[PDB]
Amino acid sequence: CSHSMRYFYTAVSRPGRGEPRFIAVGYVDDTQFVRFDSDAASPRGEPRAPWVEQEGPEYWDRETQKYKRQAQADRVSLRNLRGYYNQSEAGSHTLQRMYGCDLGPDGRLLRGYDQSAYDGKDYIALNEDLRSWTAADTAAQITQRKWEAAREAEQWRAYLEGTCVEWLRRYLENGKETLQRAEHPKTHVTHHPVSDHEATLRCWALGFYPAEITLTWQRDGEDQTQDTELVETRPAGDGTFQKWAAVVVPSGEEQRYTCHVQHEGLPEPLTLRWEP
Amino acid sequence: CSHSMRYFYTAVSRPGRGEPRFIAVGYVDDTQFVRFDSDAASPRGEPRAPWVEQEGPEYWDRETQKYKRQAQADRVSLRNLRGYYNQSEAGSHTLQRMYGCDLGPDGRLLRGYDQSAYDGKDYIALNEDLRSWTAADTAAQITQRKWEAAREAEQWRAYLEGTCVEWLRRYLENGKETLQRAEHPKTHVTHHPVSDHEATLRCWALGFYPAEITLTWQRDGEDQTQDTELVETRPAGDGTFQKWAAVVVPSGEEQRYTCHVQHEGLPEPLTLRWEP
Amino acid sequence: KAYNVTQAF
Amino acid sequence: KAYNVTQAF
Amino acid sequence: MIQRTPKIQVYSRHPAENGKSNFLNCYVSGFHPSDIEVDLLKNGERIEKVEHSDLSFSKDWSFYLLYYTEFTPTEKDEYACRVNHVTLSQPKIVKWDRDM
Amino acid sequence: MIQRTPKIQVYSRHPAENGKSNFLNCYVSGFHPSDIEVDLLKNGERIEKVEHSDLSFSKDWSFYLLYYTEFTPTEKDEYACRVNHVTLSQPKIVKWDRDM
Repeated sequence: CSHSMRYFYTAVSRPGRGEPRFIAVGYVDDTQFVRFDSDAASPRGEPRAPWVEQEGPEYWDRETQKYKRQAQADRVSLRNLRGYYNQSEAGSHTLQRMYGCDLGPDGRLLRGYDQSAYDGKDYIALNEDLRSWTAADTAAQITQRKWEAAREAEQWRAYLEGTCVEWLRRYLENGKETLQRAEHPKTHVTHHPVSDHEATLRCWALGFYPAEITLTWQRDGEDQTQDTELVETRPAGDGTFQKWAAVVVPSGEEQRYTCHVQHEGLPEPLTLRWEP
Repeated sequence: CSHSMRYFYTAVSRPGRGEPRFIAVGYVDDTQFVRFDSDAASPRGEPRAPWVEQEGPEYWDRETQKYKRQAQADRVSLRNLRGYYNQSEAGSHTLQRMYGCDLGPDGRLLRGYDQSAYDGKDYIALNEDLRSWTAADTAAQITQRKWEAAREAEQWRAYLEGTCVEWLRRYLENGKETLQRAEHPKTHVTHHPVSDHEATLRCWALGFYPAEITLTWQRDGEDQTQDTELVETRPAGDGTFQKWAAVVVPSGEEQRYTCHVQHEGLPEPLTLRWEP
Repeated sequence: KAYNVTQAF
Repeated sequence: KAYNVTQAF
Repeated sequence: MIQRTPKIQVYSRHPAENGKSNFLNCYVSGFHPSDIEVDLLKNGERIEKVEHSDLSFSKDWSFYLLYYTEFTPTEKDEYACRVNHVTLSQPKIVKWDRDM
Repeated sequence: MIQRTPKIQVYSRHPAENGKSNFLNCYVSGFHPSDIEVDLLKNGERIEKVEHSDLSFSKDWSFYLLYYTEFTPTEKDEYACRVNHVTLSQPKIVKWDRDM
């Protein structure tokens, strides 16, 4: 139903060791389609999904030119930011920007993003109305005043409501086989004796797309949370994701425990037990 | 069903500014019952819940003596840790320990904890079998070798299987009115125009205990996750907790959205809508 | 399709 | 009821 | 060495109604190291005799504290929380919003 | 300035079966700043020609990377991931366990 196109820019200064590195990656939902790395042997915008490989050399040359200009712009930004904070010339600093457009459950523009962090902390963000800004401190209000004179929110509203959703829809169509067909999790439950009277039950979800998923444990149909561990959802490397949830249980009560799986690719939520 | 007694120790060195500060707090489930602060005007183990206020002066003098001895022990530990890492004399460092006993859904010992962090990172932890250790690095293996010679896991197994569960059960009985009677959330939904065609729905849960809760949004009974925000569960200050979940929606579709609340104090999960 | 070069901070 | 003074690290 | 900046939430113990006594809360969490400065502000000015919870921490070892004071909200009195920490170049102010 | 230590997960792309080709993964996430050293180990020794994903980050601004290499698991070959970062005093090794 809902879909997103999201870009992630990272600029890292390294004084005395060259000019700042700039890396850009772009995604549709949880699938990467483009990268650019100023430190690459031959920096260029590069396809990372098959459904942008037919865009043509003109498209890719234009994305490459944008990234090269963007890297120099982020370098200027890093110099300006160091000045705002009266920071020394020798320290390394990080500038991150995330932006993009979220289509809602109707396939129309629901939310646009344009937010930035400096050295890992919120710096300035375009608000959901796409007309106002949240600035974190006095340095960010310097940036905000410059952007307001440029009608920055207006330009970003234009991109977010136009180019961003237009090309997101194009990518979604060209790759609809892999972007608009959720892949359900493949599940199983494992068992490990912990002691002479307790055991671990681990509920697995593999091979699913998109990454969003919920795994929970129940006992006699009652939620079990105090002694349940969840690992962070992790990429399998083939475009799908993995997760598991483990609970420690008194030995002999395993058959009373149920794992509950919710995922977009399932018709209804899934209930699982251990099969000895 | 399940219950825990958990202790949280923090020792912070401050070279050139006195000896390290030691703070201990103890909880049953999400309710604090004791504190000790070596920096307090008159350091003493102090009651923080009414259901330990009738333990008597002998009990409180003994807890106070343990904390004073524990503070000096953590100071020794901080000196040993600085040596293991060849760290300078002038830097400040943090030693954290969390330990305690979890009763399972049958009210028997299900898991014991005894884990520690140095400067915010895992250092050494007693494994779930209460017989083996996970050490993070070579410094932590020095600690592990000392503890193994002391039969540390055996002593901790003794406390965790005996004193810890014994006194947890006593506290649970003495305060059963407030510790064993889950308080359901009080809920409501608010509405805020974001733009001339979008609005925010915010689903509120207030006044609930224990802190564990789940809030989710649905549209036509279908999960909405991409554009939903959740704040961290937060203490109200009276022993109860608060949380909310917000979703941005196309204006006119609000009545199609449902907030779903799961909490121990509810007989069944709760379904909510906005009422205009 | 990326934004067409942002303003500096 | 707290643990009865731990070993040093 | 870990350095994590605090998350900040400013809110009331009960839904705010003008003229009804309440408590104003500032919850700071997820930070490391433990030293932190928190003040509650009434109309930009520091409130005295603010109390706070005892230093505790979460499963991921990050610290949290609750700062609180009794107050009776009015139509026009503005409240905020001001936080400083080693991760912050200047004190961070979060304004109280009745529906957050 | 933020400093967060990486979370590390070592795992296979598919459930491991002896003699069946697979991929060995090391997922590092939640760290800041971005410089990080990751190696996959076979029987304690560094695997060459390991590839990795392009640097990206999560909503909370912390970075993540996937390192991976093709391998055919056997009964006795041991695998691990070794990570260094400014937050780590020594390289951190996480061993591959087939059911984690």
